[PDB]
Amino acid sequence: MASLKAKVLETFLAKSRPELLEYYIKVILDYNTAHNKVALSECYTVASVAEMPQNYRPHPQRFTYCSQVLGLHCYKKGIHYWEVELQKNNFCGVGICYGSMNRQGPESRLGRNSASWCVEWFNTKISAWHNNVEKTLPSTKATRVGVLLNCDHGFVIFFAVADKVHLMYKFRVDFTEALYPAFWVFSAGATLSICSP
Ligand SMILES: *CC(=O)N1CCCN(C(=O)c2ccc(-c3ccccc3)c(C)c2)CC1
Repeated sequence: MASLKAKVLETFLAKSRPELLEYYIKVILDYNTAHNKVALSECYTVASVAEMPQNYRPHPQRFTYCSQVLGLHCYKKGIHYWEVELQKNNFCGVGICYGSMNRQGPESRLGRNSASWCVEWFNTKISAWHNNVEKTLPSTKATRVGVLLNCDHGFVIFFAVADKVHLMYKFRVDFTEALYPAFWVFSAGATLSICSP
């Protein structure tokens, strides 16, 4: 149903922030996945860089190579929106990934494998990543990203969220398994906050 999928994508690309909030889902960070450099706070809604490594209990799902963390729930059907506040001028990333993504080694890095899609702030520049292919984006003064995941018609949209929403990047994928919200923090004081609007 290519025509219907294209129309739906066009509709969501043009939605305002109030309209995106109609698809809001509450995302919670999953302690079992957090790398030891990722500190969690505020009832698991805030991820920040720990200056010293923590000593989290071993778990097969825990990231051991990249300082990343996933949401608690995955999505295989429906439409989902969530927003992440970021501290400005930091190395960090917001994305989505399949549960089957590796949790160990360089293959676990968001956007550097076939199983994940993200936008990333890296050396004050903004890029979109999937399958180890980088796309440079124009800078934004927004300190908030909105992720619109449409499982039913196969796309994810990353919005820069300010007084209005602006497109950062989108991907069309016929997703093959459920998706987790995914997060990367690296620079000192980098912080990703799942907002409650
Ligand atoms: C994916 C991840 O978080 N890792 C842990 C951190 C180090 N690492 C890197 O691959 C990595 C090396 C160098 C930089 C960097 C720092 C400052 C300027 C430019 C690049 C980064 C951001 C990551 C292994 C995996």
